[PDB]
Amino acid sequence: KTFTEVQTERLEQADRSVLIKCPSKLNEKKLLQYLSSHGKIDNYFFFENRGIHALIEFSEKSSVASLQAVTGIPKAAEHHVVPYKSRLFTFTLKNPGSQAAEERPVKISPQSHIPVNELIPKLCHADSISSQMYILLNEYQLTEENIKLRYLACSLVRDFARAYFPDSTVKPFGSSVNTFGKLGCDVDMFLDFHDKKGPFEMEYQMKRLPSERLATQKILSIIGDCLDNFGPGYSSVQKILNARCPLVKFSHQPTGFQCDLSVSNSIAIRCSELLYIYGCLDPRVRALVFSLRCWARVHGLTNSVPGTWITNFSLTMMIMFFLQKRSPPIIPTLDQLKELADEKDKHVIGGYDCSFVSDLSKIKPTKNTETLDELLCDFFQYFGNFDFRKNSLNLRKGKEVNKPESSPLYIWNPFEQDLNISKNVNQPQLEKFVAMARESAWILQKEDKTQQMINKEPWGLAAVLIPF
Amino acid sequence: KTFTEVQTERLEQADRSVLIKCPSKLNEKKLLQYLSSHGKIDNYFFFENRGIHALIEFSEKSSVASLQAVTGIPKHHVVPYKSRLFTFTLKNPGSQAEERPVKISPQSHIPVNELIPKLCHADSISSQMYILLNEYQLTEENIKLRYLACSLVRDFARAYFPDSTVKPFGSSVNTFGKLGCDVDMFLDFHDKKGPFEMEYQMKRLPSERLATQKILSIIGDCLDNFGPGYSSVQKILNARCPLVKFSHQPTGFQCDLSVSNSIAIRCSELLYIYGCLDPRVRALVFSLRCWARVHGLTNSVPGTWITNFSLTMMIMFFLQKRSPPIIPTLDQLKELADEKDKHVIGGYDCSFVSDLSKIKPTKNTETLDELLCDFFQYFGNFDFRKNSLNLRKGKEVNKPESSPLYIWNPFEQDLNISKNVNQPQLEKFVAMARESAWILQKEDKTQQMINKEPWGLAAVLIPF
Ligand SMILES: O=c1ccn([C@@H]2O[C@H](COP(=O)(O)OP(=O)(O)OP(=O)(O)O)[C@@H](O)[C@H]2O)c(=O)[nH]1
Ligand SMILES: O=c1ccn([C@@H]2O[C@H](COP(=O)(O)OP(=O)(O)OP(=O)(O)O)[C@@H](O)[C@H]2O)c(=O)[nH]1
Ligand SMILES: [Mg+2]
Ligand SMILES: [Mg+2]
Repeated sequence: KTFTEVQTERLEQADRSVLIKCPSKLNEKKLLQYLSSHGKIDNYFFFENRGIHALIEFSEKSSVASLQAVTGIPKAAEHHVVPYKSRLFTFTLKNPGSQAAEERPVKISPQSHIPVNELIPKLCHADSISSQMYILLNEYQLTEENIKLRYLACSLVRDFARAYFPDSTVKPFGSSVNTFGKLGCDVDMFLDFHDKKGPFEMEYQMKRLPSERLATQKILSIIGDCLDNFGPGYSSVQKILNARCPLVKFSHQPTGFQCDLSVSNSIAIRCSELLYIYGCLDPRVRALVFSLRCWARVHGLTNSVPGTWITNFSLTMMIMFFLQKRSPPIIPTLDQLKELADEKDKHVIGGYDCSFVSDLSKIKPTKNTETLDELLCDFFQYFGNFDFRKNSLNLRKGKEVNKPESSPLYIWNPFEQDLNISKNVNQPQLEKFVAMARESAWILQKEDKTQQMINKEPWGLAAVLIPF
Repeated sequence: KTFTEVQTERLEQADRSVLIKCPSKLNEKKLLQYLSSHGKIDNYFFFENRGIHALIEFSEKSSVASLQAVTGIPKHHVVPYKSRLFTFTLKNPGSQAEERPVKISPQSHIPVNELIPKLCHADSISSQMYILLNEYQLTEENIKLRYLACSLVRDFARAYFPDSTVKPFGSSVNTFGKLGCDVDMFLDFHDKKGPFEMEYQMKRLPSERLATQKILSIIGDCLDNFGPGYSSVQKILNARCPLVKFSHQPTGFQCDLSVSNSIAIRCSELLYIYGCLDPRVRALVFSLRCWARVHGLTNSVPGTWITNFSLTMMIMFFLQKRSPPIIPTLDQLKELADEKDKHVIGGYDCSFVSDLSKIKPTKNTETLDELLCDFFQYFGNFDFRKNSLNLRKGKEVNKPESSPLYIWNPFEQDLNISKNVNQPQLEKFVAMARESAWILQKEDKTQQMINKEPWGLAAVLIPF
């Protein structure tokens, strides 16, 4: 199960999946027994989002065609609609009178996490700090159902682009696939659209595309407008084509996701695969990232809108660096992963060698056994006393090194020669992070966990996940 | 055959047709013998438009697939939309010449100044009008090219809208088209045991109009940026009938794309019938169109000018009023209809016969000589301030409203098709018609021929 194998398997599954707006009065078996007539169904689930929807995953892609064959355009408004046919259906009854089977309630797969205030109680009633972080992890991480929904969303966007770029794919990256995603996070999408004889050389006549950026802007502008007007479920479609990386933001109502669509950047795909590996190598890695993300949000260190704030990605890279520096390391360095690679795993982008192992079995398991109790406090202790003015984080080496340039917080981009991934960060925001980390370390170091439990007060992870 | 039967036959032929940009050095037999390997070829011809192109029409649609199978994408590259526009180059350009010249089917008419000589050398006026008709009317080749253009836009629209069809209307199919006229295209939308009624989830836009505007806006942009051969794409979505204008470079056609309007399809079929009923009808329209252009009565850009369509409707009215009529009234055609020909649109009954055989042939035998002069005589002395043209009744009637020139729209309750026309332009038309009548009535045709001067139709197709 390499990252790339998973992507391909997840996309092929989304390829043969549909969404169905269910009627208020729903008989599960009737619906499935009926749908089974178009072909076998591998998976399905239901979820709540302005009424009940169902994701159905067929075994054959031919089943989707078969279902579409018997699907019609709304009769009452056959002239007041844009007749774009997708895989978003609505299932009403021929004879509403002839409902003829018992009505069971249906199971709702949740697509959002419980809010922070509900979580704090669950954390206090835990036993140790280690358990607290696993509760939080369990409460926040992506479920199987949610993952399928994210891949489906990509597949629906792909179908628009394939109109004129048949070979195109739309693939998710970032949180949605790097194992560090939490429920409610955006779906980041990459559009990837570049993928006998005779006495004549016969060629199709085809319109030539502009220069990369200009092509990107036009392709995304048109896809943006299609989502807007061919819909049906897309709203709040914001074009941000003048950004460094041209972008389209939108909301997808059937699934409920906030989505960001841009043209493929092969570097960002490697970062996502890298984090996947680190995520898959040890469960403490994930448990630690989820807790420290939440911590950063709680104290206002991270924001949703860009600026001088530390970004979740940068913060995630610090956590990886920190884990590279343990005795013994919990995860390997990127150079260690490069040297475990072969010719099959060779990727070279923009000159620089972005190669590393894809098979996890070839990585030797860590000997480290530090508990999350120690690791959380040490994270705060470590970066609370890290000399940021003099040192930078190199994830290739796994070492503190001299800064290539005067910048408050320098984190070496592992896939681009001299690039600081946290270049946005100013001195004030860095100092506020350091102060928060120091306070967090102090609280954990000098608290009575038993006496706080007895008093029904916050303790451990819960004590650091509330304002100071 | 009926107008609808023809459309279907013409579209099916376009369905299994391709365009090929030929190489400069062209061997006809090699190309066809090769292409024949993919299947039998019913028709083909060549034409000039920034180099030589060829329309090839296969007998089987499978031949197009077979040809596409052996076709490649050209070696910031290209939008990989595969259509039926090909480029055949030579593998080895050097070891060729191969050099035998090819026949070019013309896609534009000879200009007015070249035509005047041909008209003077004719015998009668009747022949003049048939020369002009022959020189200007659409050829078979051109028709096929127009239907092909629609078929490609259909293929382009079917990317997002699989069920779509695109069909030409107006000049291109009503029999009154002349070479070089635009291709008007209509985009149309036409295509168990289970207990559920299953329907697509789609946004309900308030009006047909808003849907139309959005569909055409997106298709317009696609043609602009992804469409092969399409350029000069103008969006005119705020017009009465939302519209996208564009130029198609392989064929050379100026095209106008809009959403199907069932009224405009009926007008096209109506004019088809009148065109098919008698050759004098066409001969008369083509000459009077050209006459109107020559004296600046019609313009390409809209305004207060009389439009070719309005002018065509006057000519139809005039022919309804002959003794005996050359063509029937629309009410006569309605009453020859049956349940099969029943069309009711927007409340109003737009029904009429589609089978031409059920119309009794005209007994009229007036020559074009008489008919041309009479047209000018009739409308030269028509009282436009008091009367209006009703093509349903075939009668002069009182005007529903104060408008210089009122021509009743035959398919819509109180609508004047020539409402744009002001008093000055109407008066200039009347004056020109009167002068034209005077010239034809009081000229010596023999003495003008002897003197090598303009006479008859030629005398009225030059400025006064
Ligand atoms: O400086 C950067 C920032 C971001 N990226 C790449 O762009 C991706 C998108 O940036 P995000 O910050 O959205 O990543 P994310 O989805 O993992 O985090 P959250 O939304 O949960 O906050 C990141 O996952 C990273 O791979 C860079 O390569 N360099
Ligand atoms: O008042 C009008 C005007 C136009 N129409 C409808 O719009 C169609 C296209 O409008 P055009 O005026 O372009 O007709 P055309 O293409 O046959 O004429 P040329 O461009 O060759 O001069 C016409 O064929 C008619 O059916 C109306 O129904 N009513
Ligand atoms: Mg994001
Ligand atoms: Mg036209």
